[PDB]
Amino acid sequence: QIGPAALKAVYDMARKGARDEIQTQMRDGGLFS
Amino acid sequence: QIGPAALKAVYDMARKGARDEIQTQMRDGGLFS
Amino acid sequence: QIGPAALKAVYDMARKGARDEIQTQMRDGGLFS
Amino acid sequence: MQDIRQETLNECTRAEQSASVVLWEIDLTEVGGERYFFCNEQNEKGEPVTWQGRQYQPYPIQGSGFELNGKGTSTRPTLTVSNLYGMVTGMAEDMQSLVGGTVVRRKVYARFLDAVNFVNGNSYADPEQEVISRWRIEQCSELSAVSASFVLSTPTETDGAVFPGRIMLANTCTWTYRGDECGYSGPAVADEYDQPTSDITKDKCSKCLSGCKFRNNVGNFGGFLSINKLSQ
Amino acid sequence: MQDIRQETLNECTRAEQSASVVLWEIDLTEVGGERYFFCNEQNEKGEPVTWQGRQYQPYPIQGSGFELNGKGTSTRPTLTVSNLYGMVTGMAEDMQSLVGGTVVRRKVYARFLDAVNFVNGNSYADPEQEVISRWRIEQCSELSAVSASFVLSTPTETDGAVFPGRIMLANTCTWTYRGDECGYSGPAVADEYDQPTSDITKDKCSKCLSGCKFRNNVGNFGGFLSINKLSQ
Amino acid sequence: MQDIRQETLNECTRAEQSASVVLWEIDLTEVGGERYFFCNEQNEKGEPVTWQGRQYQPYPIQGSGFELNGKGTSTRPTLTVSNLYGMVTGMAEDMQSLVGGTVVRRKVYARFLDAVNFVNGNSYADPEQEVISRWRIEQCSELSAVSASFVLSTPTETDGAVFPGRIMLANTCTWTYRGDECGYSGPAVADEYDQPTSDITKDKCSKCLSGCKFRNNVGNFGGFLSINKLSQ
Amino acid sequence: RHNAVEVNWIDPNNGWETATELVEDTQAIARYGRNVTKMDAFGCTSRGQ
Amino acid sequence: RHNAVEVNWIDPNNGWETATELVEDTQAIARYGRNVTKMDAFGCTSRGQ
Amino acid sequence: MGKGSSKGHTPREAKDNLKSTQLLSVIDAISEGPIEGPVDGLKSVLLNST
Amino acid sequence: VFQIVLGAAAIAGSFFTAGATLAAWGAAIGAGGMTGILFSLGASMVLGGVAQMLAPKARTPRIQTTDNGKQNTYFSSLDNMVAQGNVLPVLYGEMRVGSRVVSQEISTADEGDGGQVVVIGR
Amino acid sequence: NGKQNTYFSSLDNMVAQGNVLPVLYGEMRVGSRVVSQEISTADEGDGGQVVVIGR
Amino acid sequence: NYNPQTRQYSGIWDGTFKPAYSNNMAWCLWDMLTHPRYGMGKRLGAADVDKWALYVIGQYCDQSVPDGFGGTEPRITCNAYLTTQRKAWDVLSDFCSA
Ligand code: SF4
Ligand code: SF4
Ligand code: SF4
Repeated sequence: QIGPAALKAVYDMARKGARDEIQTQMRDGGLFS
Repeated sequence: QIGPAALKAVYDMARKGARDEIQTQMRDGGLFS
Repeated sequence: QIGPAALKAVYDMARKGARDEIQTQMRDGGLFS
Repeated sequence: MQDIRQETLNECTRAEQSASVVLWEIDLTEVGGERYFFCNEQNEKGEPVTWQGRQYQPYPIQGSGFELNGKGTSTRPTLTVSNLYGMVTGMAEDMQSLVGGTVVRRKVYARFLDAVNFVNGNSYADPEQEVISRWRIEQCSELSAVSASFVLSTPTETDGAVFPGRIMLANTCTWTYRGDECGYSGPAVADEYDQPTSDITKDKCSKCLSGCKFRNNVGNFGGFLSINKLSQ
Repeated sequence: MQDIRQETLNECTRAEQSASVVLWEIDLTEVGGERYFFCNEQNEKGEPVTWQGRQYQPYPIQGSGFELNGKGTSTRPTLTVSNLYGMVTGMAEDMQSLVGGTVVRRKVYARFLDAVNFVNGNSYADPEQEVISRWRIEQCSELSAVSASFVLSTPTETDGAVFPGRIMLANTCTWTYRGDECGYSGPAVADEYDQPTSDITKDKCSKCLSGCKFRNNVGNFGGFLSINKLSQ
Repeated sequence: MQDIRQETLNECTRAEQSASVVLWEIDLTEVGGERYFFCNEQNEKGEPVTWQGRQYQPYPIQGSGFELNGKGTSTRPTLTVSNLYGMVTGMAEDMQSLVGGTVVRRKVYARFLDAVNFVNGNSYADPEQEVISRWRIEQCSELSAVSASFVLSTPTETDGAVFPGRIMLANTCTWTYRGDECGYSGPAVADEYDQPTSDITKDKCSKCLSGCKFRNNVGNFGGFLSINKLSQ
Repeated sequence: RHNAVEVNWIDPNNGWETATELVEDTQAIARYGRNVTKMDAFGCTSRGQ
Repeated sequence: RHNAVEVNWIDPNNGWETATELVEDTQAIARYGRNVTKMDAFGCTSRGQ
Repeated sequence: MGKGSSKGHTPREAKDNLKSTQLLSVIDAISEGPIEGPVDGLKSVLLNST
Repeated sequence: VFQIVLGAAAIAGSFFTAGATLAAWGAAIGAGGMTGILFSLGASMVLGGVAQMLAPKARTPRIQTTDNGKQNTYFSSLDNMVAQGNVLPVLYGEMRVGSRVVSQEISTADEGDGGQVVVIGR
Repeated sequence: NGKQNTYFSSLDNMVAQGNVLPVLYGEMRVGSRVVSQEISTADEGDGGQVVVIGR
Repeated sequence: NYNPQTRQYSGIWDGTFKPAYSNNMAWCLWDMLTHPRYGMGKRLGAADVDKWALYVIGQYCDQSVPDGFGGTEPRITCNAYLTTQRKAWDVLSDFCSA
């Protein structure tokens, strides 16, 4: 795995994780993020 | 590193990082996320 | 890629992505995170 | 401590245990469909798995996110199934994307399965040995030419609900037509546009005062015909 | 559907198509600068690319994040350029980090480029074939010894704006000096410290009532000289 | 600019420098414990490192997250230590998980360490060369059969504090018993249940008005014995 | 998939005050349970709007 | 690890208004500094509760 | 004095010299569904604060 | 071949990820049956306090400066509130309550109470 | 209506139950937290000996 | 088998609810969860909420504890007046926190 192409993929997956986690924290109990 | 198993692990680490950061931002200065 | 060194790098990339995302969601439409 | 039999706890503590199969059931009766029984595996004779006398057809299906937790969001499982040959697609265009259906999940040790599934028979078969869970379908998250994914939710899920619910209104009825609170049982009178009809399939209340008067039900009107002037 | 010609539509549907070049233009005229034209590539003769009679100089430049969406945040593209030899640096120290400039991006199929760019000439050269987009520079995000990065934004971007904007004040004028609402056109009278001056370059209203009186403009005063006592 | 000596500044700028050792001290005196001195390394003679005449025992320990920043959250460092042989465990069950302890870090160039640590001696030893930092323990984040982790924090950390703090109450005293504001110094009278006692170890105020009356301290009562009726 | 809505408009007839208008789809309430929302009709001053 | 709590209940004796009851643990206030919270006892109308 | 219905009716003082009497007729809305009712009776109807 | 299960030191510094060294897991990448990155919920679940893991910690209404210093709750009301688009309410045992005024009409009363005998003035 | 409030002033007499007392830092014209309020009948006379009820 | 006036249970319950006025906060929560008219009874419904858990909870909440004024008092009680429409999660969390 080359560093250049892997780091951007990791960053984009992390941003998608932030999407999903904020949206799921706006649910009932959660934290409202 | 196979792509299938690596992407799920990276996504779960991203979700954990989002949890940790959102909870960190609810501190004094922070951003209240 | 060794697991030890890679997991921390992934975690830190995830934290940085969460920072960028929380900051970009406080923009006009966004969701205010 | 789940109400699970002693044989299951005997099998759980063994060093070398039998395979733990999971059988899924999709129940769309309450939404207008049938009950489908699925298992990810066949049996040793290449046939759908027979459990408690019911045949669970072979079909690729597996779930994740199953947990029991109270602190935080209500747990939302996820069920992934195969959409090859357009089966789920057919149900999605038919049963409003299966939304509102009931997913029942059974965990059963293969040791306790019916003797039919095995060539030599199962002297240890015990159809009472199972662990059951129920969930609802909240959203068909993905549906492609390859597979389908469903988000499950606990049947309680107090997400969009509010309390108290009944709302004060003027010139509108909050009761359900011909419901217990409405209390109406008369013949067809008019539709939702207050047009006089004698057809039972076109008989709905307009929810306005005139609609109530058409049925002589004004005493049961759900609105409050004074509050419009006190709020000025 | 974008206002794009039929030749581009014909070229888009072909199996084997020519290269799609992107030409960038930086316009700092509205902020006090010139217009620069860039392309990531030269042409076959080793010269800056000639499009519609204009020479776009060779320089490493590439954009990303270009999309058309309505739901959510207004899209913020990004433009990465080379800062070897300190060119962008020179602009940043000169043009307030290029903030407020206009970035124009053109997509052109190489088949439609001017015949100058090719050794054998271009029979299909058609200077009307292009797809144009405009953006503004919001922040020079990075500027190192190697490269520079700019954040782009749509020209609307209602981020820091409020509505309504005009504010009720006492002892201060919200009008723009010598503007249409202010309506002043007289000679130089005083500076922002109410000191009498006859110099046109040192003539600015103090925005207080005395500054307005200096110009006999109290009828056009932007403030309200009664509201300070009613708010007590 | 930190109050650090000129020898350390001379050593920092050298191309080839000595090792920079970090010595840790855990002070639990203010929570009821002793002081433990730790270093991740031994010296060349296989003995605990002698610095300024104090022996820092060998033990695996290292910290991270140390920074000096003002914008944002107050920095929370972390300290990871070895929990083999159940040492930290023994302290955690003893000293309320070390919560409230003081962690002192010292950065020292090995060039300035005492001559004891070296076989040939250190003619350059200078016990005044050190960089000190203090932190508090906030939570023992992890404690397993292998290691332990602690979340340090700055001693200020205005996280759960409020201002102003004193609260107006009726039928309750907000003063500290026998404190300066309470000003009481009499003999044992009663316990927190207003039961008369002559025992000094069972003498605590009930914080109610009757408890104050038991000690003839009603002048110093921290409550306000009129506000209950004005709030109706 | 909401089935009941409470729209807040301003009546110019009774008095220039906020009136709530309830819109329901009883056919869909028999299908997706009953999901209710509140909306503020921005320029509405007429019951029909 | 909070050591002081202010509970908001409703007194039915003085008048049906909100009264604040302060609960402290002076032993713990000598250990973990002093951490205070505010709580709303949902059904409480009695000082003891 | 009942469950599900009540009448109250403390009497009005007889007038001295003619005159009209203004009347204040109100209807309140409390709770939902069947309720137990007043704690005591007419002693649990505080007109202003009495 | 193992369960890794990231703890709290591994996520806080690349310290004990190299402790277990994850050599077998890393060289084996993983498998379908066994899942990595378990991320034990020790510290995260207890951030708000232990008492939050046992009770949901009911909230309190937003403080309004308009009330001088009066404290309001979410389970009482001594005021006659407007009764349009406002939900009726719910009362659970005892309590002294306000109301949602359905009607209010000031008019002229009519002489007499019941029976037959009526005297206008005496 | 349109009155703007700050976090460092108060000109009203607020309720003094569960409210924290306050804090004032130099000068300023202040409201208060009413601790007591009692309307009663005053007693004739101010001091000394001589008192006249009415004249 | 529960008499709300004396707050005393007779014996085994076997279900079979009864329409009586009680201050037992557990059954106030039960009514909040499973009432079709105004509560959460249309969604959810009965057989989804553990009634025996609420039974034991109510028995626990009915125990006698020192009053603080020399008497005795039930452990936990109702007397809420919910007037503002909050989310069902909010009301459920308040009931499960009391
Ligand atoms: S208006 Fe009358 S008839 Fe129509 S639904 Fe309401 S109560 Fe029933
Ligand atoms: S104060 Fe008078 S002269 Fe000055 S800007 Fe305003 S309107 Fe113009
Ligand atoms: S009530 Fe009186 S004796 Fe007790 S702590 Fe307060 S001031 Fe001291």
